Amino acid sequence: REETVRPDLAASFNDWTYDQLTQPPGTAYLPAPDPLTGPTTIRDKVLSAEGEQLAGSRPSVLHG
Amino acid sequence: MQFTVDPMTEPTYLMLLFGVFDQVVINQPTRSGISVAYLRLPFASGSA
Repeated sequence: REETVRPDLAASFNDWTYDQLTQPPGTAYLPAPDPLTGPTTIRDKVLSAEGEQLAGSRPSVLHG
Repeated sequence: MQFTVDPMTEPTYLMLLFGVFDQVVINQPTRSGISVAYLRLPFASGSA
């Protein structure tokens, strides 16, 4: 079992940097989309300015 | 407009009514997704 000790962890013993550690999983960086391009952002500024008062909304992708 | 009513002896109001429409649409597209849109016309109450 000590034949497979991966010998550059023992070189930097107690001095491990980021590429030698198991990281928690997660995707890369996608930029956040424009909140002007939301499905009900501009139409709430248009349907209300026509004279309506609005109340109510559709649940999200997570259903909350 | 202006009125000329008979003078009483104690102050009164003038319950003036304007004939408008007063409409409601309401849709449930999803379970627990209720939503309305009120629109009364001409005296709308929703400006910017």
